Amino acid sequence: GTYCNTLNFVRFLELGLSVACICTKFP
Amino acid sequence: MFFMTRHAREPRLISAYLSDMVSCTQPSVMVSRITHTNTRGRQVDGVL
Repeated sequence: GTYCNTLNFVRFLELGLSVACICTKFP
Repeated sequence: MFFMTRHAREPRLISAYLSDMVSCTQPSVMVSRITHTNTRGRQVDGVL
């Protein structure tokens, strides 16, 4: 009936700060 | 020391104090199935 939320993760490109820079992947 | 007595005239400093007070404690981490609600559907956060 009552639980505990653990590990509130977060991504980067959903943050909002990802409009001042153009991030890109490279192997 | 005394909000409601000294600043009894300005009604905005009191509201600022209340906002600072409610936004001062770390929210507890407990998800539950059946909790308190309002008519529309918003859940209650704290007690004063």
